[PDB]
Amino acid sequence: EDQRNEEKAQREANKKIEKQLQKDKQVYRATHRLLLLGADNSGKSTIVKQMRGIFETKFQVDKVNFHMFDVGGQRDERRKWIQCFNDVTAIIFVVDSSDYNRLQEALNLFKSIWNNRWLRTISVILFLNKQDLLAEKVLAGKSKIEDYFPEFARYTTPEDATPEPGEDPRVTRAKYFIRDEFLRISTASGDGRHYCYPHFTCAVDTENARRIFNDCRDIIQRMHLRQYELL
Amino acid sequence: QARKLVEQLKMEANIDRIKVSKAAADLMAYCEAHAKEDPLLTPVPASENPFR
Amino acid sequence: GSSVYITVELAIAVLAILGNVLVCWAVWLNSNLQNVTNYFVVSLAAADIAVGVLAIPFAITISTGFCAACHGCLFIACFVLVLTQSSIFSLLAIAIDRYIAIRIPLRYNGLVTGTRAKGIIAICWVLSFAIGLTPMLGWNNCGVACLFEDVVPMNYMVYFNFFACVLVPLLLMLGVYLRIFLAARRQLKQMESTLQKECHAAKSLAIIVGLFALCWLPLHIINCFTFFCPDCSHAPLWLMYLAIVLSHTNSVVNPFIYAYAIREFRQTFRKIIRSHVL
Amino acid sequence: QVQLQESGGGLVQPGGSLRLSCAASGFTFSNYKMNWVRQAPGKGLEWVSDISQSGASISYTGSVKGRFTISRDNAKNTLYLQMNSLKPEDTAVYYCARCPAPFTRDCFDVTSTTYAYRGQGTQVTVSS
Amino acid sequence: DQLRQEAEQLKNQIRDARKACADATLSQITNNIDPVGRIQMRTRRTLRGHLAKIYAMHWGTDSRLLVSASQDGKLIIWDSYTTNKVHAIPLRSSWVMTCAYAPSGNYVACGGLDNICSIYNLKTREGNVRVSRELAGHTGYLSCCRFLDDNQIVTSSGDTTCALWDIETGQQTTTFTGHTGDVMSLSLAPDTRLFVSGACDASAKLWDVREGMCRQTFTGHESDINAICFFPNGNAFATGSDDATCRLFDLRADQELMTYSHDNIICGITSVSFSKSGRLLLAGYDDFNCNVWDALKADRAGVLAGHDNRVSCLGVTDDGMAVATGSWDSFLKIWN
Ligand SMILES: Nc1ncnc2c1ncn2[C@@H]1O[C@H](CO)[C@@H](O)[C@H]1O
Repeated sequence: EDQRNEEKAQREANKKIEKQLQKDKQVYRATHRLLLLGADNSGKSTIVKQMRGIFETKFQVDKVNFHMFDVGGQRDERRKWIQCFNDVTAIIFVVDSSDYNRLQEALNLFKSIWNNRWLRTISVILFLNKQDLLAEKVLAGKSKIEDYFPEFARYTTPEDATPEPGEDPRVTRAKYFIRDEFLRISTASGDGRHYCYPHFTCAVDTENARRIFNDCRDIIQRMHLRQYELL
Repeated sequence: QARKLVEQLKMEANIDRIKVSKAAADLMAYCEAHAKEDPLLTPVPASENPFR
Repeated sequence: GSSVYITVELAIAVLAILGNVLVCWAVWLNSNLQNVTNYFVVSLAAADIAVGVLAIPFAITISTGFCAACHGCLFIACFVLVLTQSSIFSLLAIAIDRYIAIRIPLRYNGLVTGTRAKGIIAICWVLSFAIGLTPMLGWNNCGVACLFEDVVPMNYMVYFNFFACVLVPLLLMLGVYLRIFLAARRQLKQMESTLQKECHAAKSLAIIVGLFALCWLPLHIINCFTFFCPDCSHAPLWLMYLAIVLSHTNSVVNPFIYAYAIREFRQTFRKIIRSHVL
Repeated sequence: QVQLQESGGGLVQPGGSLRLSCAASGFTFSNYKMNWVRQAPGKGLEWVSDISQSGASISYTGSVKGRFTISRDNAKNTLYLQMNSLKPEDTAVYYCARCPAPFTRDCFDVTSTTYAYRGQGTQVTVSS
Repeated sequence: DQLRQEAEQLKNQIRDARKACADATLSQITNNIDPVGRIQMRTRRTLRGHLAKIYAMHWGTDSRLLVSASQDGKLIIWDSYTTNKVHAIPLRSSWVMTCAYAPSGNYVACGGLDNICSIYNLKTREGNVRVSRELAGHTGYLSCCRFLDDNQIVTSSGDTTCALWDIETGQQTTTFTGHTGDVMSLSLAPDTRLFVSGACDASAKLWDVREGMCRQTFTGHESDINAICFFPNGNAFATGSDDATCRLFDLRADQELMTYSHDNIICGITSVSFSKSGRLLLAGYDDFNCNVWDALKADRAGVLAGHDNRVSCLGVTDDGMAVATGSWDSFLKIWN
């Protein structure tokens, strides 16, 4: 034979590769991956101050690693490369609440993402951004939301609302109508495999990291409980 | 604008063609000829099969 | 004048093995069932198979009361104790794993590794061996017949085995599953009727503790009663038989409450029989 | 092979009525979700309405709710859109779009002059 | 606006010419052939070591080695005969969609959402595998790049365009334009003189690498095309689309020959490959199953079950002795 050296070298190389792969697996499993979505001019690039598949980001809260991605160098069509994110911890959706013209487009995109086959088991963190601008528009009172959403004329603020102190009833009503517009689609189906976590954000906010942390913790806990059939 | 598309269609149309009967006959002849040299179609002895 | 004891334990052993091997088979076949979460389930199934295959015949021998040497039949008693404690410690390990998963959801993956799970299982088995084999060293009651109660000190049983391998694990399981229920109901109250679903979760969590307690309490209660009340009448023989079979029924009930509860396990079980029975 | 040709459209006075048709061929009509989209001058594509495979579920944008109706016929492979009380802001080219895949409920078909399962479009003008 | 009438007239003329050329049907002409039988392929090897879904794989010309890519950002070179990890290359970007193996066995390539087909040298003098050349210039995601020789690599991107590169200078040499949707796959001819592509517009095109202009276009599908393969004799090809159907097209006849579909299948096809003799067609579906089709009779010869998640890639060796299938469950299986 005199050819046992080949097998010895191959086995040694495989052993070294596996030794490295073990650490690789540890690191890969210790980290959570998030997908960042949203239309242009929405604060998507500045939701998280970052002071800690094209655009990457890394941040830590309570020594828990996170990884966020932004596919911002593709064409408008997204029905193919979206499938490559079917195993992310959560999807972060950023929507400009003060753009009544693009609100319908944002809603349609959200509905498509929610109802997609390969994304049927992903929870969405919904960041409703530009609240100061929405409040300014509502207070100015030159453009009526009922022009684009006729049902707004018969909508009343929810009893469970928690208006921030000093916020006008008009602005609170408009804000919660916008939130309920997404929540209706979110609850319209899903079978309990995923949920939405609406939030009210501002351009000068800095708490977004903690909010994402809490939402991810809740998502994972619910996943485990459903696995054990508790929920 | 659409002139490129029109020229492409014209060039594509200006091409020879063969009968579908002849095409299928050629495909069948190739398949029949290369029949005994296809391990997946006709199995092979375990002696000559490296199990991979 | 005849013993139905033997036939009942033959049935129990057959049921345990044929039904615990199924869990291992399902884990082997399915690829998405191979996880550190199922490591502990497979360890518990292996312990149940071991007890059902060894302790039950050993219990039969210890009951027959055949003639043998003192310092003998202690091996059988201690092999029964070890194989029984292995399952209890595996259950406690499963409970601890579930508690960790539900209390630190974010760091669970980084905390529970395959090597750490293997170490945990090894520690469980080593502790089971140490506790079970203790009487052979310096606490045996041979200062004959294989009969158990004459070989194994009942004082040792009551003082050590119960209070350190049934009570403490039982209380830990109670606390763990109470915290799990609290977390589940808090998460359900977040608009995840509430009363129906909350009650369903409560019932599901309490089929575990209830079945464990039913299987394992009566025998130790009898042991404690005998130890602390020697003057009063000793328990009937048939009661001891019933308590023993109840204790051994844990090995057969475990797969239905730990493996059959998972949807993936349920799906894989159907495929196995539907394919290999036909 | 896949083709969508839209009929109807033209000139009309404010508050009038109109009907559009979109005859399709090259695919199994009954297995797909159909939509109507429009592009007003100087603006991007905007989704108007859609209908399900069986015609059970229907959706309209807020701007046109109560005035437009979308109808579907599977025995003839025709898609309709009845436009009523149409306002001057409805001037645009109305395309007839099919969703990319069958037996699903989700679509990404407002791409900038890129979607391949969208028709040529028919002009609709409302004015004096 | 007048050009639309001319385009419609040309399309009608082409359709009429094809209808005239349609003398008979392949199903009719192959009616009297004895059926292939029943294929009972069984798994021979299982390759473990990937952490995430496997997106692509490719066989070496030696019929023993192969490469694969996964979402964790690793390329692994396998030795199928004796399961062993020859190499494990960590990629800069973890979103990789394709892999390639050079015919000479000296280089491998991969790319993805980074819009680059990177090239790695497997025969470095130092002994450590490192990236050699990075190709930039594509706008959309990179869905396929396949080696032509040690210096030329063909590429397809999601921006509706293919390209021919010069690895030495890293400069595009030819650009193939005309597709309306994202190009999803391509297949080289054995004579390495042409290649076909399939895009997200239910159409496929025949290209001439030396010239750089489309020669023919084929349209018989209803939805996007995900896979494409070339017949062994280089006179036909097969495709798989989202309409749960595969079709066979002939270059010389310029039409689809036969359609492989079953009413029980409503899932898209993710991969297609041909056996060495060209008689069996192997297709992967989203239902975690791969079917084997009698390419001459459109009869299901057999099935390849035993994958948990969606099956994503397929391959048959140059010597045609085995079939490799990867899937989203992160396992590769070799079938006799
Ligand atoms: N007092 C006892 N009499 C008989 N068997 C016993 C007794 N205590 C324990 N065992 C056996 O040992 C196991 C655990 O100690 C029990 O499940 C039973 O099989």
